[PDB]
Amino acid sequence: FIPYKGWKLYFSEVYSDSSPLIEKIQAFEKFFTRHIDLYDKDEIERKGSILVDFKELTEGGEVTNLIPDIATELRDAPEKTLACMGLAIHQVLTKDLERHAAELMVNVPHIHARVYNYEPLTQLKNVRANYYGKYIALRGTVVRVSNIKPLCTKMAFLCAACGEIQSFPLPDGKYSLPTKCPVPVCRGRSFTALRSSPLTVTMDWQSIKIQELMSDDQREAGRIPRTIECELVHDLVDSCVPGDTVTITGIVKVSNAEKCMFLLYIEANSISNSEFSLKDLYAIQEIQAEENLFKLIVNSLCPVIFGHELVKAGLALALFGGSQKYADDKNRIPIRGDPHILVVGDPGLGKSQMLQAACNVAPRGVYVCGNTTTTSGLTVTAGALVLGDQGICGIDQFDKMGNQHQALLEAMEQQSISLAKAGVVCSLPARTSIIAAANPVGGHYNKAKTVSENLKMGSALLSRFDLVFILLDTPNEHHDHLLSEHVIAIRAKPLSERLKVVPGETIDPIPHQLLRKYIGYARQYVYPRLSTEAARVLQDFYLELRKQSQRLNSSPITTRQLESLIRLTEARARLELREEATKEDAEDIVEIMKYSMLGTYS
Amino acid sequence: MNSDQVTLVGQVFESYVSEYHKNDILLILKERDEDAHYPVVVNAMTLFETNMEIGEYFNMFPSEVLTIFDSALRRSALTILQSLSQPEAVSMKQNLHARISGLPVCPELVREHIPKTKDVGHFLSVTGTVIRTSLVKVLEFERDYMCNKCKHVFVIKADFEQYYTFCRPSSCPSLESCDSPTRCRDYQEIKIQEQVQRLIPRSMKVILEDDLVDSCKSGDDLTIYGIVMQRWKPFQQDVRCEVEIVLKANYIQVNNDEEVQKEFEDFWEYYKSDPFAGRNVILASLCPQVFGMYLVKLAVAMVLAGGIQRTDATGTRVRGESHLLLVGDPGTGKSQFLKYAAKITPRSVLTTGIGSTSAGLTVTEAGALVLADAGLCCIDQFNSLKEHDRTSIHEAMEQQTISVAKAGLVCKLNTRTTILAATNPKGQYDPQESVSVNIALGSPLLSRFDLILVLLDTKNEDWDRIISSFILENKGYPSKSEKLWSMEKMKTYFCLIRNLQPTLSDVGNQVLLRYYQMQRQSDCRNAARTTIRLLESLIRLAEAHARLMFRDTVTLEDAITVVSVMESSMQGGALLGGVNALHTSFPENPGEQYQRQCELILEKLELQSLLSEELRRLERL
Ligand SMILES: Nc1ncnc2c1ncn2[C@@H]1O[C@H](COP(=O)(O)OP(=O)(O)O)[C@@H](O)[C@H]1O
Ligand SMILES: Nc1ncnc2c1ncn2[C@@H]1O[C@H](COP(=O)(O)OP(=O)(O)O)[C@@H](O)[C@H]1O
Ligand SMILES: [Mg+2]
Ligand SMILES: [Mg+2]
Repeated sequence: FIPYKGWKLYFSEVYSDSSPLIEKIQAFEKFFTRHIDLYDKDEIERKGSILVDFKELTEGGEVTNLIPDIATELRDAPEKTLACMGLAIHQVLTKDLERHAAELMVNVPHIHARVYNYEPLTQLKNVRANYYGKYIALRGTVVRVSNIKPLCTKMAFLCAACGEIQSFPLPDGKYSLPTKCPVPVCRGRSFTALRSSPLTVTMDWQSIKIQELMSDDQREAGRIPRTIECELVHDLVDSCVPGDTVTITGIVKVSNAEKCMFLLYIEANSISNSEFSLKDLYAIQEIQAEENLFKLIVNSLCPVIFGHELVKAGLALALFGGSQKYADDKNRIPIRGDPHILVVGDPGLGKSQMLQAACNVAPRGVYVCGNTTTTSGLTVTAGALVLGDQGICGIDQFDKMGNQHQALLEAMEQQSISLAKAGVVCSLPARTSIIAAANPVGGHYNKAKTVSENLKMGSALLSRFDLVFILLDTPNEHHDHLLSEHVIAIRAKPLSERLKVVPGETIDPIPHQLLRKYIGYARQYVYPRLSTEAARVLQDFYLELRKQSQRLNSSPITTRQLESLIRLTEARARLELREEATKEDAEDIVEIMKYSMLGTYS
Repeated sequence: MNSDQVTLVGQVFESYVSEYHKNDILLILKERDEDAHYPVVVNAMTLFETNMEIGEYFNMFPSEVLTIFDSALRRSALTILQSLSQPEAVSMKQNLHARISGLPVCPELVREHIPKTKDVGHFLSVTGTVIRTSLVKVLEFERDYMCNKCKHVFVIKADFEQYYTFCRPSSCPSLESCDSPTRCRDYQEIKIQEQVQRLIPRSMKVILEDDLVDSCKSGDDLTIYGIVMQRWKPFQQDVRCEVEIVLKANYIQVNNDEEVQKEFEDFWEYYKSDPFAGRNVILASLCPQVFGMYLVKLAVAMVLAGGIQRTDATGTRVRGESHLLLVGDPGTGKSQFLKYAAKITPRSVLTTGIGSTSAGLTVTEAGALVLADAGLCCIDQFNSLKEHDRTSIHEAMEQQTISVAKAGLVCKLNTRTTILAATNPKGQYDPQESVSVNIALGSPLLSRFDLILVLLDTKNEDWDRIISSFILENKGYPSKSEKLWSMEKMKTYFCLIRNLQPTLSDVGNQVLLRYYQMQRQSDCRNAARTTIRLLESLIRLAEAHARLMFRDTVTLEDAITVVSVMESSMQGGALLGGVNALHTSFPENPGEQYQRQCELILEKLELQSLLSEELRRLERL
């Protein structure tokens, strides 16, 4: 007589028309009845899941009209509100199937409820005691995916005296005993296991560990962010891979027997896969609105250091990056789309803070010395290169390495790294934009020698880098006076003068906090490409460069420089937020190139 | 089940086994021993198509069918023994078994992935490798314990689901109200890991029983037709019970479409008048991201073609593969060829070289050469490959077998792999001072490599412009014609021509013999490429060229091609001249060039009696 046939599978209680849940049942069943013609029948029939969006419930429909206490009821009652979804879905599907069959029996299985898009993001560092049995939402990554192992929830028992076996709903995988059995009459007991009947049901299981991101609160303490475990129940699993960005919503429960000493873990209820605020967008449009965007971004990376315009311009070009080419998709053989810059010069010129600032202004960065690391450190043993994926991994004291030189040629060029244990496959991606700074072999670099012997580098590693700036320290008069004035005041046309600041004006720098949010927007919403006009200049430059330097003595010029020029011309299209290649765009990568090339070998 | 159903099923199996399986049962009867074990192999598709009812009754309860078939085999054996004419060299045996095979190709019965929890009681087929192996052990089955308080004995059995334990009975099945080890079997434990080629995969703990013991090996492909069941564990109060998934084996295999063919004969029947057009089309599709460089692209295909192994009777075996090495200035495309060839070949391992330790190049655990059996391992940065390791590969590169007795174990392993190498010419390269001087590699090692191609960058004003336009204009595949070829087509092509076995001829070998005799001393005979191993490779390359053109009979054309290619390989000192590999482009017409090459080759080496026959053949086509 009960309209809901699947009552036994659902809530285990004697059917009485007195519980307050009935009104919610009708409200939810009406809501699902009106909105029924948008769901694929087969997917729900096979894998029980109704991806109900919380925005639709929040839209002020009959769900709130009949009862306004929906958010409070959901938060306070984890299961009572949640299983009403399953009740309504089961009833609506079974009545639809009955109507369809009658027009032209039904044993539909259990359907789970899935509620996602929960707006108040209660992040970690705030769930200690109070958040017990309260529906919340999380956000993090995955690092500890484990194996599978089944478990039982409704395994059956044997009966005493007469027959009428039963299928006691054992709770959360904890063995118990039926001290009473309903049956018709007489005594209970019947304490015997019958783990062969089809009454027993099993389902999968999993365990996931989440490490919460950098977020904010950049404390100097080296305390790792707290980690909380996750548990997948059914129809899930194999939905995650080590390394993601996932949002998880689920009930918070307390484990046992890690003895009244327990820990905290979350049972998952819905999983998503893969954001800037409106104010962030407004700010980036105002930043784009500046009349001279290149000066403001090249003279704000590090304001303490005076001078060295071209090196800072090169660092700014490196920070953005270029485009990735996936030509010939069937085989691809992808080519890297990031530059690599090495700085060599006399000591005392300050080539150790232009890199610290660059590392600071980055979505993901890492700074490592050249003496505390070995081949096992830079490479995989998780090396420094892996941690600097989609970022910069600037290395200091490059020249002093003498044994790890031949350890990164494969990594930086192949755009991937394999296992270091006999090379038995198991490759992992490693995208880096290595920036290195070093000093000559004999301290100060004399001006009357050959370039090759003053660097202690072979022809293989010297050609990989796009730009190798050479800096000199000469005793001028005006420059030293200005530098002394600046360094005491702190304690109280070619592409070289248009960037220099004439005293008598304000060049107020952008805060690094705002500039950090700019690179992230730049690197994932604009894909530049070369234009027909600009390619002619690069081709002409390559043609007179090769024909001139093929007879003289210098580093051999391979086809790598042609690709590097394209990469750097693409680089000067993401700083201004454009997708083109103007003639001036290609002309600006010629003057910079003439600071390690021909313009310098003399 | 119903009473008549099992009777009809048993009748069906006994009729089938009596009609199609007389020879095997006759052989089984005529064996020594009385009660050890004896299996019978029976196909499934034939009996499935014979009667439509057996399949439905089978693939829903795959438990009673095996017992029914065992009973049918027993009654068939009894009937044959009764109707026997030579009751002298025969023996009756009480232990028979069933082993079904030949399952259909339905998608839900040939699943490659381990079931999660949904397949319990379903007959499945899985494939994979072997990792671990247990020891041979003996179980106890049935006890027939002493009778207490009653008379009739009890024949209680064991249970598989409880790790082979015995439950104490108390309710006797006696009619009245009165209610109160010379048996052995076999056992083993094996772990199966899913293959990665057809995909990290997890492991399957398969359990063997009876004759299946001592029938599998660590490191081989397996195919088991077994049932999936669950194993429990003793219950503890207020804890999480543990379960597991296992696979009881019922049969084992030691295994290790005409459309594709019809397309291939269509392709190499259309190109009948011009035979070299097909070869040009084959070579053009190799690494199509690079312009020009005909000779190196032909050499890569020839090396990847392979050869045949020929082992002598008693102990010896000779090499049947080939190896290649490239030298040239940086920025010519060496890494691209290795990367592209690492994908076409079914099994290949990519390693860094100097970044690879001694555990990979040799045995430790499996390294790189042993792990790349019947494949191709690419080698990079050969300049300073840890000289000890660089020299500890002479055994395995030439004898195709490692022979190590480290720590007093005496273990022997097989490794058959074609090695591709590319190293930088340390020091400024010179036209003179042959490779042994520029790269400074030992003469013994600079003899096992078949072809050594040298790449040099020189002064030109045309190739630079062409390559600049190629890079800048992004003109992928300038031949806009839609011939191309897909990567899967190339993979099938190079995975199918490995089955042909060409045979030598008489219009062939004479040319190679005369060439070798002439080259053995012209005026300098180089210094290391004039040993006996030169002719051992001149045959392996000429044979390999014949397997790329869909035939099994070597002719004059293959010999001429291989001689020209290998003569061009030897830089500097030669008998015709040296041509740079990079400055080479696809000819517009290959027939005229082939005719000119044949006319040039067959004059100074006196085989003019064959030139007339060759020109007569070429004219009449
Ligand atoms: N243009 C400059 N303006 C202000 N300070 C400078 C400048 N150039 C160098 N310095 C000073 O030099 C120091 C950096 O030394 P540096 O040259 O990086 O050492 P190394 O040569 O070992 O890398 C800084 O503390 C900085 O105060
Ligand atoms: N013909 C060509 N067409 C296009 N690109 C080429 C060509 N030849 C060389 N290259 C470029 O040169 C690079 C090959 O470098 P390579 O010489 O293999 O390095 P290594 O000397 O370390 O082996 C490739 O990235 C490719 O883009
Ligand atoms: Mg420093
Ligand atoms: Mg290389």
